Amino acid sequence: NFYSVEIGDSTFTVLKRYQNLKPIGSGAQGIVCAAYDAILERNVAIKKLSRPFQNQTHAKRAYRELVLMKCVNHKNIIGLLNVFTPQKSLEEFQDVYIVMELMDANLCQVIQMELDHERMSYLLYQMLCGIKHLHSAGIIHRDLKPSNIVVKSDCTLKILDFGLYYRAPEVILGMGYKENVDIWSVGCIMGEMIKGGVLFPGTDHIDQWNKVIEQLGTPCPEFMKKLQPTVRTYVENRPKYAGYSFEKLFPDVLFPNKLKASQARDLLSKMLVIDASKRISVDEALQHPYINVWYDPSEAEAPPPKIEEWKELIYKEVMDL
Amino acid sequence: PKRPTTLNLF
Repeated sequence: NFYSVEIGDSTFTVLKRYQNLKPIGSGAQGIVCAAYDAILERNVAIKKLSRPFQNQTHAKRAYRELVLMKCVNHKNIIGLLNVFTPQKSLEEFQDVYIVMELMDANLCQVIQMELDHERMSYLLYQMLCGIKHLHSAGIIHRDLKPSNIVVKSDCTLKILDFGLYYRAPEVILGMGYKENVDIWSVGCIMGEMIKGGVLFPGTDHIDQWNKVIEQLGTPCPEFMKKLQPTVRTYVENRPKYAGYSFEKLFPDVLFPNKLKASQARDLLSKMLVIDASKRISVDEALQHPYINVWYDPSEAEAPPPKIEEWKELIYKEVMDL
Repeated sequence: PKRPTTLNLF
């Protein structure tokens, strides 16, 4: 029924339908292999959870990923294709394998490429749709970035994971956030495509913070009040940072067509707002005239998704196929 | 407006 392949120092015991495994990842989550699906006849991604339950900490994350991956369903989000265990019983239950869609690359390089407004605004359109579905499911990523967004040669895009320089101020700082926390990231990723390099490069969360302020300008006093005592002192001790105009930050020397270059800037001007309360929302971003051209209600507004005890919960989740 | 059918990853 199953078979075993040795990849690195771990043993991948998976369904015989999957072959040509090759490790393409290895983080906290676990090990990810690229593999050929002989039944669907397509390339998939097999993820073997690392220590599913070797501590109440891991189990909840494992239970977290499984449940979400199940209900969550959109084209602009990594699609689940299978979840299986090589173990015959709950007693022996030890490994969790999640098969998902396999994409061609993330936006780490395509961002430093040359995209026309079509490809530019389209990829972004698709980000907004996936992020919105995530949101309409109570999931607020908070950690979107180039290596987080995956794409295909046919110009389609998807969000890789449900998350938790591209972080929003609310996040860099110990502040509370809302759903538009992810618009900042979109604002960052969009801007980096036009620039060609990371918008706000910070050697550390403090420097990072300085780059942004110096660039966009210091926020209004109403925001400063909403700041922790210690950090508020820090900002009030620096020179007056007025930021620059988006025409200076984003000069026409980067855009190809008079209307579209201005629109992309106007949009950037509403996503890169320090004060989260004056920052554009996804719905508004999807309606913006630079993004709205690809708008489709079926995409942009698709209906929402939905101890030793953790071993059973997970197992039960996995056994529901 | 037709949607891009390709993106050059290379």
